[PDB]
Amino acid sequence: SSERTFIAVKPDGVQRGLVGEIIARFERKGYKLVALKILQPTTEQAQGHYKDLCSKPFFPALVKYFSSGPIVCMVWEGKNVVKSGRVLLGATNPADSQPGTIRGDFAVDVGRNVCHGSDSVESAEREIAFWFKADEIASWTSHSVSQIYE
Amino acid sequence: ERTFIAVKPDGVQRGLVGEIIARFERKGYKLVALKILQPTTEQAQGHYKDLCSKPFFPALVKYFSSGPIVCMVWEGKNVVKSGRVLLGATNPADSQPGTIRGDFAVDVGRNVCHGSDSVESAEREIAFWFKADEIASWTSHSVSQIYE
Amino acid sequence: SSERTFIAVKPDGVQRGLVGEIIARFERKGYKLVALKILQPTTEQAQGHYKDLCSKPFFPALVKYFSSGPIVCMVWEGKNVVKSGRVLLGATNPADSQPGTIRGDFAVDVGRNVCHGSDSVESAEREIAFWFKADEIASWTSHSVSQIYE
Amino acid sequence: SSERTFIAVKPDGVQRGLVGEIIARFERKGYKLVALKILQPTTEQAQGHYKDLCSKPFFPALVKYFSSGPIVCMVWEGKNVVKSGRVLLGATNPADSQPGTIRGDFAVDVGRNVCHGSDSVESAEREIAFWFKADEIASWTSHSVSQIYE
Amino acid sequence: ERTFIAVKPDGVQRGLVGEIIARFERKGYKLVALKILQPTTEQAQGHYKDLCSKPFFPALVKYFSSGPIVCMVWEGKNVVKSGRVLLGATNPADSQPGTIRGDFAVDVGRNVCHGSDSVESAEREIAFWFKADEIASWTSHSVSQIYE
Ligand SMILES: Nc1ncnc2c1ncn2[C@@H]1O[C@H](COP(=O)(O)O)[C@@H](O)[C@H]1O
Ligand SMILES: Nc1ncnc2c1ncn2[C@@H]1O[C@H](COP(=O)(O)O)[C@@H](O)[C@H]1O
Ligand SMILES: Nc1ncnc2c1ncn2[C@@H]1O[C@H](COP(=O)(O)O)[C@@H](O)[C@H]1O
Ligand SMILES: Nc1ncnc2c1ncn2[C@@H]1O[C@H](COP(=O)(O)O)[C@@H](O)[C@H]1O
Ligand SMILES: Nc1ncnc2c1ncn2[C@@H]1O[C@H](COP(=O)(O)O)[C@@H](O)[C@H]1O
Repeated sequence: SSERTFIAVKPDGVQRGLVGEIIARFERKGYKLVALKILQPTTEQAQGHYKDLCSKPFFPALVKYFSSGPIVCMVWEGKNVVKSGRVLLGATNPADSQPGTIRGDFAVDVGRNVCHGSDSVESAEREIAFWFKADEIASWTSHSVSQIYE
Repeated sequence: ERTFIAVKPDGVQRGLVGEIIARFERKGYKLVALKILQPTTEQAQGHYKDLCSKPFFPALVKYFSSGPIVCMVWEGKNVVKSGRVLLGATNPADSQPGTIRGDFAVDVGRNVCHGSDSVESAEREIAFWFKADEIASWTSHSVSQIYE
Repeated sequence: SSERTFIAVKPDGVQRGLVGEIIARFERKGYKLVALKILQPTTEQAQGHYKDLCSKPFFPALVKYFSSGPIVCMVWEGKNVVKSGRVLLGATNPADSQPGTIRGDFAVDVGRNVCHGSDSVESAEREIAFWFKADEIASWTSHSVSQIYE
Repeated sequence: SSERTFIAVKPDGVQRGLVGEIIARFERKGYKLVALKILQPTTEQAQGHYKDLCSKPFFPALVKYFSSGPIVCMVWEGKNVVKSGRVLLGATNPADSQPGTIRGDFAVDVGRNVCHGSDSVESAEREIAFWFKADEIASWTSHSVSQIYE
Repeated sequence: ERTFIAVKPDGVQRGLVGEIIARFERKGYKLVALKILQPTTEQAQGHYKDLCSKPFFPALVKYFSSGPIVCMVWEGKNVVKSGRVLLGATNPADSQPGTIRGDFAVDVGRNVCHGSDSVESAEREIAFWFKADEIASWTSHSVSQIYE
């Protein structure tokens, strides 16, 4: 329940006006917003974010797109956020995603797949650590914590 | 790629035209043809040519012709496959919440909407329903946010 | 009572994927769809429709705007649809528009004001004669009439 | 003009899961997110922000409240965002608020009134300077600007 | 304060119950009682006491007893006045979008829902429709988020 995950609205998501929608679905799922900001990534911020993918053929086109406009970074906290965050976002390739998920409802191409979520806790610690200073992460208690968790 | 999508008479009656169009809009697809009309007997029959041997066929044809449908064409990369996924499984009883039939329907006989099963059936229903006259050619300002 | 009105989502409304949102609003209200099409207006159509105001300084830009891409035209039928239709759209200038109306929720610029409604009965017969083949207007009965009207 | 406004989800807004809904209304309206932040104000930030109200009797409860947990600060850019942002939000006192506005749909008590928007372009510049480093402010062009502004 | 809200027979037929309940929840008010019954004629007459003078009175009474309604009772500071602001003007033609009658209704004879005029009318409508032990006593875990 101390578990955190990192979520990003990619440039296509911000451009397309989906930021509110993505945040509302995490809110209503019962997860806690703990960090939040908007920036345009430099390409080195890009390369470092996608380290897991540096060896892939699509890596430069991805780094090029990710660094091309403002993204919104966010940190979410809760029992199982990482796994659920990924469930909420739907398959990485939209073509595989079910209606009801972010990509399922909103995306068509894996190059414009709207949003990003850490694939594991560990990646999450890394991506949280990479984008936010520890001074940037608020610490609070949801008044509904006990309506949501046992 | 293009697909034919229709809201059947039960969907028009139940005020779901706007909802189904919003989900195609919000998915990134591009609307290109549009109209509302009560099909004749003939039009129903001819529309469903591929199910003439089925036993539910005449109930089907009479139902499709009892009121307005709304026909549409949507244009996009994979619209046909993706249009069917949006609508949900044909028999609502197998449809997942999140889909049109999943949120909105109970009975395969009142399953709210129709979508072309393949590109060949798509080009045929489009041409069955629309004159070239009526199909708009335009470029969405958002193409580069949706496709690579 | 009557009565029919003409609604068009204009090129900015069509580009911003607001077509369904507008239709749903007239549906939830209880009104009846009777005609529907998507077309790019020719410059001459635009002028025919904005005819009453050929002598406006803004008219040439309107005309140019209104025919720069596809609009969605509609006909709605029911007691007091003309007035009640203008109410759903909100005031012509989006700055005077209350939230909850179409323009209130979606527009900023008169001139990029998302949608048009007939200003009166007379105007609605003029607009519906203009844009629609009268032998292509559905006539059907809503299974819910006695739920919507006394 | 293109003006900027500062909007702030207060602590009750955050606790009630209303951050997404609010952001989404500014998006659908056509305005542009330019800075975003989640932090718990200090007792000193709270006075700073509400400085021109220090004399009113509720100020101490206000200030305590405002600093009782996290807020979400934002900056929005667009022609009229200040006038419009107040309109979207609704009367400061929710009892005077109309359904359709944030306070109208969501709030009951002026002391728990969900969110805050600059009362003027003058005050927006004070609020924006106060909460955001000028480099916390993205600079970017929406792909839709021509659809929203004529 | 408490008020009485009823979704009328047109509101129920048209599936607006949830919509209506959700608008009260999101505002912050606390649901305290709830039932579906078809009103008897006597019950309709009784509820509509004050309006016995009106030429529309027999229509209303026939109508309000023609199907099930949904009765509710809501609690919170200022619910009586705010309940009615959420409903919209009594005549939908005067209603603004954003309100229940503004978004959903066209005709005053089918104005979807009812809310109490005043605290005395609410206290009256609540004893008429509800027995005292149909009325739950609880405390929202959010009471502090809504009231100072
Ligand atoms: N052009 C492309 N071809 C194939 N896969 C891609 C392409 N662009 C991006 N990807 C995917 O982008 C994902 C990167 O993580 P995420 O930020 O979750 O989208 C990878 O898992 C890739 O499969
Ligand atoms: N009464 C029925 N019993 C069984 N299947 C039906 C019945 N009515 C319609 N169908 C189905 O209707 C579908 C036709 O395509 P669509 O235009 O999507 O409805 C077929 O896949 C049939 O299985
Ligand atoms: N540049 C402009 N300046 C002022 N008013 C405009 C401008 N462009 C369009 N309009 C308005 O557009 C309206 C036309 O109505 P509609 O069919 O609803 O778009 C008129 O009432 C004008 O006031
Ligand atoms: N207890 C209270 N009584 C009256 N007004 C209040 C009270 N608490 C807060 N306010 C209002 O809070 C407003 C502050 O502006 P805003 O940041 O827009 O909420 C003031 O104008 C006051 O009207
Ligand atoms: N001509 C009419 N036909 C039916 N109902 C009417 C008519 N004129 C007014 N009403 C209203 O029907 C309403 C029903 O009350 P309410 O509980 O607010 O729905 C009354 O408040 C009357 O004002």
